[PDB]
Amino acid sequence: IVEGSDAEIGMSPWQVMLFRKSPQELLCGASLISDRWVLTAAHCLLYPPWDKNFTENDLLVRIGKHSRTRYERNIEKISMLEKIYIHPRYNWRENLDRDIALMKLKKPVAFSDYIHPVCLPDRETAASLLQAGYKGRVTGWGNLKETWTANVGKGQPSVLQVVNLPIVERPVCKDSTRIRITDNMFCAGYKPDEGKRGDAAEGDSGGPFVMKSPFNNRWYQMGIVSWGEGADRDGKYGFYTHVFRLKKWIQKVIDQF
Amino acid sequence: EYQTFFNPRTFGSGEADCGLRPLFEKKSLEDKTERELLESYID
Ligand SMILES: *C[C@@](*)(O)[C@H](CCCNC(N)=[NH2+])NC(=O)[C@@H]1CCCN1C(=O)[C@H](N)Cc1ccccc1
Ligand SMILES: *[C@@H]1O[C@H](CO)[C@@H](O)[C@H](O)[C@H]1NC(C)=O
Ligand SMILES: [Zn+2]
Ligand SMILES: [Zn+2]
Ligand SMILES: [Zn+2]
Repeated sequence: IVEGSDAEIGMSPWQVMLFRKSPQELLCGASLISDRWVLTAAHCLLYPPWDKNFTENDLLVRIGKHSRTRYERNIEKISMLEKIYIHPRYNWRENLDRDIALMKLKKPVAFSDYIHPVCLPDRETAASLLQAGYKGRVTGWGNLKETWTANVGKGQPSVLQVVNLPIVERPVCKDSTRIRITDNMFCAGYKPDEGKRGDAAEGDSGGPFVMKSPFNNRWYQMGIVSWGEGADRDGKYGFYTHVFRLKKWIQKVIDQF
Repeated sequence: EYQTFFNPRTFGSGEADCGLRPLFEKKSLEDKTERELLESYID
């Protein structure tokens, strides 16, 4: 996350960290949607151009984890994965269309003041909140800056980072990049003239883009960090998987397995 | 209110409880930046 701030304790209890099992390596973000299901981005698990193709046994998740390195027993939880499900029509070859995956936890995680699921949007909440200019919040353990060269440190935070960003109009998103955008994505970030900055970055994929509903005071996951050009570049915007557009697939996978 | 969409037999528990944080919404306390979000709905 670029130009974000440190998260307060318990501010994003649905935050999930996805790690390589061996050797231990933080890979991506993810979100908790029930006591046994986690949502993430497909490219965190499968992306052939980077020789990435993980199986359930190659990974683990940490939940309620506040410090990047400090273990807080009785607060953070570790869970193994029973199964991974990647959208069958995830287009990794071209533009990461349908960049979404579900992961089933081997054992359910207990809810606490630090671990809680986020809501998925129903049609009317999505219609209301997914409007250009409305802001959402993105969280992650990813890079703090774009690099220039690989040997310059990209910053690794010690506390989850959070940034609030406005949804951008579809024609503006489309014109900002040569990648072919689909209705399964939306983009967010500040325009060059808005006097504010901020963006997700590499390492933040799979993390949630959430919005608070003014109707029932609950947080809804509207997007999943998916892709962008560098990070926090003027005139560029971050792209997110449109969770409501892919809700019928989530249902089919879960209420079918 | 909240109406559930998924079947608990396969979804597991928590859907009716979702999106309310014990240390904020359940204690009627705002986190430090959520007003920026709420304000964007009106401005
Ligand atoms: C896997 C994630 O951590 C990462 C998120 C980057 C978000 N960036 C911004 N500025 N919000 N995603 C990626 O790195 C994805 C994975 C494949 C490459 N990619 C990109 O973002 C590329 N830089 C552009 C691209 C390549 C192919 C298909 C679509 C996008
Ligand atoms: C991922 O790896 C497995 C081999 O174990 C294979 O089924 C599949 O083809 C790979 N996915 C790709 C490259 O699309
Ligand atoms: Zn803690
Ligand atoms: Zn609860
Ligand atoms: Zn105002």
